[PDB]
Amino acid sequence: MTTQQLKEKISKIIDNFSGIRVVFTTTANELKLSRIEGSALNSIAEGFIDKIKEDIINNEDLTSPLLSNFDDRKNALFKFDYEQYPEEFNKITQAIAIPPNSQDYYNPLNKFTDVKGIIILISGDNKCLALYKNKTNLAVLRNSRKMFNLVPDPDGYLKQLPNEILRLDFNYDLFSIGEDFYIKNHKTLETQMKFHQVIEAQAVIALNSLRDSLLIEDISGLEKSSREISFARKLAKISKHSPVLGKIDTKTIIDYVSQHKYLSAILQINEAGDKLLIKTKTSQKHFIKLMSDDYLQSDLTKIIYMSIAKDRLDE
Amino acid sequence: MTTQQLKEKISKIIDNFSGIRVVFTTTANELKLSRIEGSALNSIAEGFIDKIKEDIINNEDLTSPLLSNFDDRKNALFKFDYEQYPEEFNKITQAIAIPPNSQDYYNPLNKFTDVKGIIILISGDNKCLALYKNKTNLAVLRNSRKMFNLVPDPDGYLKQLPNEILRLDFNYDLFSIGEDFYIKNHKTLETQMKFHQVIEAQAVIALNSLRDSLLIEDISGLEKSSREISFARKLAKISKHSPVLGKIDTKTIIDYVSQHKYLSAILQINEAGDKLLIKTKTSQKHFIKLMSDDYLQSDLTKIIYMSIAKDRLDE
Amino acid sequence: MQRNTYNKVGLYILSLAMLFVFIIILTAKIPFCFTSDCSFIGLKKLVLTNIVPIVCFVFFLFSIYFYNRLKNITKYNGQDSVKITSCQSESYESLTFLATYIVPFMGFSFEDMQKNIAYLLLVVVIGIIFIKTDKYYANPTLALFGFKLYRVNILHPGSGETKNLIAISNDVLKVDDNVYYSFFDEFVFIARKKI
Repeated sequence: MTTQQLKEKISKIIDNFSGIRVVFTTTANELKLSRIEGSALNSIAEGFIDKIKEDIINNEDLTSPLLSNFDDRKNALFKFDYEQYPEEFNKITQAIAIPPNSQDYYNPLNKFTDVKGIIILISGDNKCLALYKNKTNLAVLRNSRKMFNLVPDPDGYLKQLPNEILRLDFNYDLFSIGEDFYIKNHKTLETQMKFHQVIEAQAVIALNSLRDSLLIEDISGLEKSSREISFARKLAKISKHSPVLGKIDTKTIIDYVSQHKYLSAILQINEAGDKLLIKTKTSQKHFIKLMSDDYLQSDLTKIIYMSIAKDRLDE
Repeated sequence: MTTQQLKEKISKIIDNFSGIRVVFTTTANELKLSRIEGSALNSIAEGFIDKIKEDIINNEDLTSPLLSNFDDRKNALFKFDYEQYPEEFNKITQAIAIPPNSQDYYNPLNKFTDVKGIIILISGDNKCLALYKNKTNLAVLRNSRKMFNLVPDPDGYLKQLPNEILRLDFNYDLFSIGEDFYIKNHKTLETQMKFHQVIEAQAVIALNSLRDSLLIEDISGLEKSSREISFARKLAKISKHSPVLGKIDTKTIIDYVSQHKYLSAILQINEAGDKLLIKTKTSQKHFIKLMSDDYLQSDLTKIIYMSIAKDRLDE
Repeated sequence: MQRNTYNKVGLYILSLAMLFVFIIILTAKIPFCFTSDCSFIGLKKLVLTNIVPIVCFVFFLFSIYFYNRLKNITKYNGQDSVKITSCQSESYESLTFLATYIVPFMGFSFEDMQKNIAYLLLVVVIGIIFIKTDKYYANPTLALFGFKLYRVNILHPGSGETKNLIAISNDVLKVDDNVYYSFFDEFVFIARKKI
């Protein structure tokens, strides 16, 4: 699955647009079809295909790696590769198979409090592209107070009238075509899908592999640092895609730390020279970015660089 | 070159929080203060404090590179090092120094159509930080239906009723602290406040320097590709921080594309062996990424990587 | 003109509520008799013998409405703070509004209607001079309800300092006693004393 194939699929979907429908997932985990009207469907669909075209079609700098090779980079749709599928993944794969004559409708008396997920189903090239987004904390809109009797008040305040009306903004979190998933907003993946247990499991698996590598005297700072998900995503990246763990022996990494111009100053070596000392959070993140193979030296100007975002060219 | 100064400044701003003021800017380029309700303003202050805590205070992966060093990384605040301040930045620095007894309050009879951007003046410990936002044409938030004949109305007819309510989300596009500007969303720069002219002039200067360097044979394809602003930004980053243009000679660049594994396949040499044959768009973007030193090689693993985002260490 | 003048006229009508209460207490010819032969004379002559309590009653509801608008000017905004550099109490400028401008009205005899036209003209003339007199923050009705009128010199964290402002507040103030503003005009703001 390459980026150009996904671009061609999205272009064929958009250039042969046929239909549009909106699905809701509530807190009791059922799919209910909404009653959103046709002119509003046309406006929302035009804006959403505009967002897709600015995000996929007219975007000329898309790369699509996996979430196990995660790094903090913009303008990229991370393809799902993990084995365990969350429950909302099952809900959206049921949602693309919902028949057009389904009578499971949405009750409008729920005050939009039960609904926690919105589904945009665009249709093209006999395909149903699914966009899943959530509901935020209403992202509150403001109304000028036209409440003397009907229509005057050029002195009133801006205050929140409805406090229940859903927004449906021009933003999506994840999108799926076929059995292929891509995630743009990973924050709602981590907190709302409750994915942080899986990332913590990969983190303690990578910590056990670090203990098997015989490289660290004490992982207590790494243990108390792995509870935050920011260290845990890089721990999962170390667990899966690191070319240092399980491939390079301990003495080579210690020797390369020893003659390095910046790693020798912070990541100190112990008295016996058999392991590497790590206690501070600066040394913690430096060990994380060292094991992730990011201290990379130029072959032309011989300048060492910190690569936040890297991609393999030969694969 | 570090991020600790802004982190300490935002710690003093938020930890000694004093007050918040909402100032609207107008399409006729003048500032009108607003009439936000106090409970809703307290909610806005709490949410913006929470967002600036989740992005600056509680964040650990936050880097602050230069805007001239534009790369495609996330969690990055770009420092405004350019020599020309646009109009809205001057309006922000005017809006900081508005005296509190000012009486040019906004008129809500204008129905929120003349407002272009929303400025939020979060203040703390005798300093004022100004966040900025763009009114994104109501981002087409659909609304529910409350039919006149009854109060619950059990019939789904959800349409956007007023079309004049203000959105005011919790995502800020740029901000200012002290006498310095930091930038989050560069699409706000390019589309709203028209920053692309200076970038196109810098791309013109880059093309002049590329003509004078005599590395390329035909520059007309690059001059055609310079029209796109997504290419003009990286031509500007070539014009400012290319580490191999003007500091090393052309012959070692020809050797470096000659005996490279990937770059010999696409970036072709001419028959005279002095100028490159770069005509296609893939060869064009490979030429640009080679000017940014993105074909970047490892030392411990000795693996060549495609460095999308990189920095010159020095933490 | 207009809006600023209307705000100052509203503050002046708020300043006169105790006068309307005093006139209603003073010259209401209500037959307060518990006797059995004290039948109702009728609504018409009860209205006609109590003309100036009726007029002062209508003006009392106008003062109540302008107090409601003065509370509406502090309902909406007021989520920003300043620092006070020079606080000098000026609550006594409220009380001299009482004993010179409301006290001598009760010495008059509100019996003949020509004299009442003269006193109404005096109220109107005092109001016209009192709008532009730069001491329009004087108030018996506001200073009755716990509010104190101070002369402060606030200092903003980002804009600078402004001199000679008048602060209507609920609690006692001093130097370095940060407050929230709810600015009414370019002269008078309602403080709240952020603790």
